[PDB]
Amino acid sequence: PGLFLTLEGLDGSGKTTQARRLAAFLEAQGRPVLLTREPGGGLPEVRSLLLTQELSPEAEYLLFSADRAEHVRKVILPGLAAGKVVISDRYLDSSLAYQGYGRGLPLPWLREVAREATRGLKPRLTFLLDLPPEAALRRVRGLEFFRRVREGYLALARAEPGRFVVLDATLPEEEIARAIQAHLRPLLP
Amino acid sequence: PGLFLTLEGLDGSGKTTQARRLAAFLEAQGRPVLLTREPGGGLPEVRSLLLTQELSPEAEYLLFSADRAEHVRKVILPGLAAGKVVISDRYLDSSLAYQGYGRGLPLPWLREVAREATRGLKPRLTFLLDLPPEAALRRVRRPDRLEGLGLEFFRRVREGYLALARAEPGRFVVLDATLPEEEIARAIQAHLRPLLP
Ligand SMILES: Nc1ncnc2c1ncn2[C@@H]1O[C@H](COP(=O)(O)OP(=O)(O)OP(=O)(O)O)[C@@H](O)[C@H]1O
Ligand SMILES: [Cl-]
Ligand SMILES: [Cl-]
Ligand SMILES: [Cl-]
Ligand SMILES: [Cl-]
Ligand SMILES: [Cl-]
Ligand SMILES: [Mg+2]
Ligand SMILES: [Mg+2]
Ligand SMILES: [Mg+2]
Repeated sequence: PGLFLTLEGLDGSGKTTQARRLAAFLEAQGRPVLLTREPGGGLPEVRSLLLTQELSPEAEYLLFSADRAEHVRKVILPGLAAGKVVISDRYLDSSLAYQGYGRGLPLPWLREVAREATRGLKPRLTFLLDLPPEAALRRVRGLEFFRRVREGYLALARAEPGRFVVLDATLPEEEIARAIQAHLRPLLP
Repeated sequence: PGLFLTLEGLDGSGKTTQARRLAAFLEAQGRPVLLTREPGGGLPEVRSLLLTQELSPEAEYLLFSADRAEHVRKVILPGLAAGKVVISDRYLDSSLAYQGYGRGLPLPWLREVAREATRGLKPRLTFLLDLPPEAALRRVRRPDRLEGLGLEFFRRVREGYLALARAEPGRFVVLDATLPEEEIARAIQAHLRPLLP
């Protein structure tokens, strides 16, 4: 039993908003739900090292992967074992987009590290809230970096189009929330 | 038991090619398959009746519905009951796009008629092979039932499909039909991986 779902996208794309909308929707149907996030979901103390004095991208990813390893084993898998819909605000795909396409780290190395960290656990669906960097920076707070990240997410979507549900994040919140519920309707329970 | 899949788009979009390709893939993996199509899957002779002097759109839809009524009861539902993957080249969305948005018949009437014709049966997934109608028209000639229709007809049909996709985004899997044939076959395969099983 259980159903693992993730929300993905740039900063200010609406991940947390749609994650909370989905949680409350499933909760209103009386379904068990575990809303979680990355980083912090497995090892909460890793979030302090995110805001650390000029941390290298390789070390940053390995901290993410340590947290994600603990997140999978002690929170997500038990949640799935208990029949919950586990929704994670960010997952592996965040690291692949930001570290791989954004910062430039080799993808085979990232996937090699992730293979044992994640225990092979892929989301059943991943909802990619896609919008341009210019719109993303207006929502949340160089644009060349976020352009590579955006293209990375689409490259990952192109590689796994069954898993990735690509949605226009500039659409209204209701229209996006209604669409996410439509993609999940047949998967429940 | 069973899994009901449909493919949609303009003729020349590649939905026929991909429908045939999907069936061979499932046959190759030892999965029972029923490849079918509309118009003709229920009542073959309806294809001939669609070529009539100056057939009205109301009669035309009702011929499609009579055909589809029989297609659901005689072919699809028996197929699904037996555990088969039923692949239909065109289903109800074709009538909605071509006779609704194209010819201009009211959508509420079409959906009310379809409710008993289809027995409420919706496919688990519908693969829409989307492309511009100018691109579709250049690839293959239109079927004889659609003879003497301008570019603006097929634009309304193209946009009608996309409107249906917005209303049912879970069911519809919209694909770019200007991509390579292998890439579209790979994408259709990937969407069906967790459903087959
Ligand atoms: N569909 C929408 N249309 C317009 N604005 C939206 C929409 N969805 C969310 N927002 C707004 O955009 C901002 C970003 O939302 P949210 O924090 O959920 O994105 P996020 O991806 O979680 O950001 P971060 O990655 O920084 O945590 C918020 O102020 C929110 O109100
Ligand atoms: Cl996939
Ligand atoms: Cl075709
Ligand atoms: Cl339908
Ligand atoms: Cl072309
Ligand atoms: Cl839907
Ligand atoms: Mg957030
Ligand atoms: Mg990372
Ligand atoms: Mg789609």
